[PDB]
Amino acid sequence: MLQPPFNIKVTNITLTTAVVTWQPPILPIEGILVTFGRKNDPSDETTVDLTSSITSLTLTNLEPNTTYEIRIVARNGQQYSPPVSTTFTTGSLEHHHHH
Amino acid sequence: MLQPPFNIKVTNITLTTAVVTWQPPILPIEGILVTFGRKNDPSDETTVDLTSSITSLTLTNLEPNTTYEIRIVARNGQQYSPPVSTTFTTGSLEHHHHH
Amino acid sequence: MLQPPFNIKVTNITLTTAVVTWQPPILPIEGILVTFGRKNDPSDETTVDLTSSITSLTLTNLEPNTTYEIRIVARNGQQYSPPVSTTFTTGSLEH
Amino acid sequence: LQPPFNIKVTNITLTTAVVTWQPPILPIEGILVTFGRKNDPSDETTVDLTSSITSLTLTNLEPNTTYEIRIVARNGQQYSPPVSTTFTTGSL
Amino acid sequence: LQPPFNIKVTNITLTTAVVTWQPPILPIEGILVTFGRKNDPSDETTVDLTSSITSLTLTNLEPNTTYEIRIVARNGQQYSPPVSTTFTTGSL
Amino acid sequence: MLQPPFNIKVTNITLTTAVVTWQPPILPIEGILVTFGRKNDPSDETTVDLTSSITSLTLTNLEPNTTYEIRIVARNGQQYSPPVSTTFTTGSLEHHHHH
Amino acid sequence: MLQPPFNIKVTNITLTTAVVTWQPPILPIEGILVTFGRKNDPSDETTVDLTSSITSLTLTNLEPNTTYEIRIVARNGQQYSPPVSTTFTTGSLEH
Amino acid sequence: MLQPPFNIKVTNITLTTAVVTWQPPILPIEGILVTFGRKNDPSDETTVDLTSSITSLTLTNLEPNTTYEIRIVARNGQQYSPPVSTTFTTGSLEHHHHH
Amino acid sequence: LQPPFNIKVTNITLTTAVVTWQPPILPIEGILVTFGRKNDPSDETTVDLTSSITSLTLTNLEPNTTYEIRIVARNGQQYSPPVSTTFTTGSL
Repeated sequence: MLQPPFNIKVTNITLTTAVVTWQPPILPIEGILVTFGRKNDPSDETTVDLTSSITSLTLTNLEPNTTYEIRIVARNGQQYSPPVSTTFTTGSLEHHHHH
Repeated sequence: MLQPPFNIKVTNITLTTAVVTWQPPILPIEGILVTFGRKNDPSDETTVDLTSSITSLTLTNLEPNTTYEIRIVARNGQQYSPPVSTTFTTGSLEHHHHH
Repeated sequence: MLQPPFNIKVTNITLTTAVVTWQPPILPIEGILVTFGRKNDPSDETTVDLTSSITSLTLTNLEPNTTYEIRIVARNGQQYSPPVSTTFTTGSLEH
Repeated sequence: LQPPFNIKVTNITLTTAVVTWQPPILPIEGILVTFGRKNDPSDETTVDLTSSITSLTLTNLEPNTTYEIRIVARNGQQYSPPVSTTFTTGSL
Repeated sequence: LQPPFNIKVTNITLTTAVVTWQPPILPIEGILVTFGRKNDPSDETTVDLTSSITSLTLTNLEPNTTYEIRIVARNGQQYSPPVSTTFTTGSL
Repeated sequence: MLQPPFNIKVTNITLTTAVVTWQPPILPIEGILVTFGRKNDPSDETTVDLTSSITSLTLTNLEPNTTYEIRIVARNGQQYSPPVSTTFTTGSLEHHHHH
Repeated sequence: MLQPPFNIKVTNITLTTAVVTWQPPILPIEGILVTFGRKNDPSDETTVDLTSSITSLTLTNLEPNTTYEIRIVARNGQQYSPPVSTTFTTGSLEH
Repeated sequence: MLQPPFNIKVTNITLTTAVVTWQPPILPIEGILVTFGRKNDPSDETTVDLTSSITSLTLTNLEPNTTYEIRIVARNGQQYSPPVSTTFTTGSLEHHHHH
Repeated sequence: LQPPFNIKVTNITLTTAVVTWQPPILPIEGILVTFGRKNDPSDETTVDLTSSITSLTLTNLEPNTTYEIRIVARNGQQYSPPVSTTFTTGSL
């Protein structure tokens, strides 16, 4: 099997954003595929294709006090490695909205 | 990137069996991966790892009047080539069964 | 102690080609190991792991007028049936 | 059709750089980020991202070298004029 | 309960012989092998083996003598009919 | 003091079978005990009781790329000679299993 | 005759990753040899020489569902403590 | 010249311990050299030679409120790549000690 | 003075057994190993070894018999309390 990305980390979690970083495999690979979206929600899922030379992404437009799930895969040609993933929840509001 | 196998051809289709045969990519390779199952079910899938000197497989124990898909990919080093695929449907029961 | 395959037949033998066919075991199994290579050479062997849903293979790139042996072993869990064999010889060059 | 702006490059090291940019001001179908040696039009790597992404960490760059980043916003077939910046990696 | 088949006595010399057999179609918890001079009931020996063993080499046989080998499969209580073969050792 | 069997030799090793052969001690004995199984394992051990007439066995149902230990003991009356043993490893696969 | 390390623990085991941790010897030493490789393979082994000021390593690029062994030896002058061991197994592939 | 290791990152800093983790250069290499010690003393230095498949070290027995520097270099053939380095300072004693 | 620990009796057969142990936390100038039938004081043998030896194989044991093994560390004059384990040989 193709070696996967490892040590995935979601940092600087705010109300609507998050910083995702990971470590690519030891072997040369042609791409990385980062997939994210609401955890308990299949449909909502965005996928990004990157050169293995990118090790971090900052996400915005996330919804508050919501649980997300990120999945990262290495790609070499058309062979894909098992994913490496994690879940995280965005911060929430303690004071209420308008009127 | 890696050149894929080609000229996939399903032959001698009956009620429960099919003959699959293809051509390995011209460049030397470490293996050929054949995947098959109901086109109607990503779960129902089997993938075999063959030498490149095997160019044909006879599939038995297939369900009558069912539609199947075959994916054939080549692998070398740590790369899979894109797949060459095709679909076919098994023969059917003209006259009816027993009692 | 594990159900074996049987009735291995080799047909349509040409100069460098051969069709191999067999009968899956009576009891269900998880896989089937098919090994082949020159009979003379204990170090030539090539093995592929298949399922019982596959009962035939076409071998190519063989050498002319050579004797090959095929061995099939069925596997289930960590159990392996006693090997079943047969040998055949590819055709010879005319000129 | 506008592009991003305020493109900042940071934590520049011998071989890596954090690229950040402020999204335009129009619901767009993402952007394209291209980077490569500035003194070499042959070396160009492109990535296609949705609007939601505002930063990337670039690696495998060469020391004491000048790189150029061109970001373009797309909407199917309508590309905005590119925004660009150039920076140089740390030196020995 | 199916017995072994294709019993074969190979590499026969003046005092030794190789015995091999193909295990049954159905799994078996064990096998009993018996051998001795065909024309003699007193001289007869048997060994119980695991079905995973498929060949055995006999030594110290008498020259130019005919021997019979019987093999039976078992599952503790159930046995199968025997499978037999006979052979003769070299003479000079 | 009861001379043990000797010159034990494992030959014809394959993915799942192996041939074992030896020589009985010089003086007659009541039986020969051949015990075999995975080396790194106590639960897995098969003992077979032979007549000193037998000098070889062909073992099947061996796991691929696995290390095995074989011990042979001579028994006369209630006495047992120290065992003579050897180790070997079955051949291994180069192509993968299926899915 | 030389003080040994101990309490080797392996945590955060993934498909190809593993965190190894240990306790340096009671008496001071000059170095610590940490060896690792597949347990099955006596010829796989990889060794690094560390100091007692380091008590943990993260191994990567391992193979899935495989059993590895770690051995640690403390050295001082030309003396080497008796090896301390532990084994662990990387996770298995789902699909 | 040789591409250096990158994304050096010190983490989990306490009074006496620190976690160091980095990314090996993409090209195959024979080794990674990690050097650490008080930034305040070129004499106080330790250099370990690691496989490139080790991407993290936990340093213990560090002095409280001290500033340290880490240099990570890659070596291949008979070349060392330039170093990737960073500094950090251990935590400190808030309340006072014993008597 | 700390004794060895984790005494383990491995590969037990009809007449042999493998004995291994993990040397102490503190260095020791030597080790004394004793073994013999558990229910018998007359039958008992001891060997003095260098602490660098960690395993030993016993042969000529009696079948289906229980044995006890004691190990003690020393520094010429000081010894440590013993560490013990017992095992039984195969039977048939």
